[PDB]
Amino acid sequence: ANDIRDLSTTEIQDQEKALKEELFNLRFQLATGQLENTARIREVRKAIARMKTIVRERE
RNA sequence: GUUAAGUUAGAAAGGGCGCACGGUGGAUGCCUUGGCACUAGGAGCCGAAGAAGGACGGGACUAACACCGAUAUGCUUUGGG
Ligand SMILES: [Mg+2]
Ligand SMILES: [Mg+2]
Ligand SMILES: [Mg+2]
Ligand SMILES: [Mg+2]
Ligand SMILES: [Mg+2]
Ligand SMILES: [Mg+2]
Ligand SMILES: [Mg+2]
Ligand SMILES: [Mg+2]
Ligand SMILES: [Mg+2]
Ligand SMILES: [Mg+2]
Ligand SMILES: [Mg+2]
Ligand SMILES: [Mg+2]
Repeated sequence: ANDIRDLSTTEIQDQEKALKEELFNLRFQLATGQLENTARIREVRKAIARMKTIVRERE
């Protein structure tokens, strides 16, 4: 969280895009029946949410 | 022994009264999670910066309640523990 604030508000959105891709792939695997650990969904969702929070509060 | 005349018992297809043992049913007793009437203090409005009240959604599994809103069973920060 504090290490997120060290990024230059442009790599932040690259991180957001990468996380969104990972979340979509996780849901694809869960639907197909090939996801081993399901606790990753919450982690990725919360990571995206806090990226968005930090970007918004920087205005 | 037979005959005649006479007298009196017993019986239950079923039923009645008493008792014993069960079933059904939910009274009664005990209990309280919810109510009723007040007292002292606070507060007596919300909305175009979109209200009151809702619909649909968000969980690994999700029919309902509660919580939340595509940042959705939650995000940042300051304190407590
Ligand atoms: Mg008799
Ligand atoms: Mg007979
Ligand atoms: Mg008989
Ligand atoms: Mg009888
Ligand atoms: Mg009788
Ligand atoms: Mg009787
Ligand atoms: Mg009797
Ligand atoms: Mg009974
Ligand atoms: Mg009764
Ligand atoms: Mg009162
Ligand atoms: Mg179900
Ligand atoms: Mg949004």
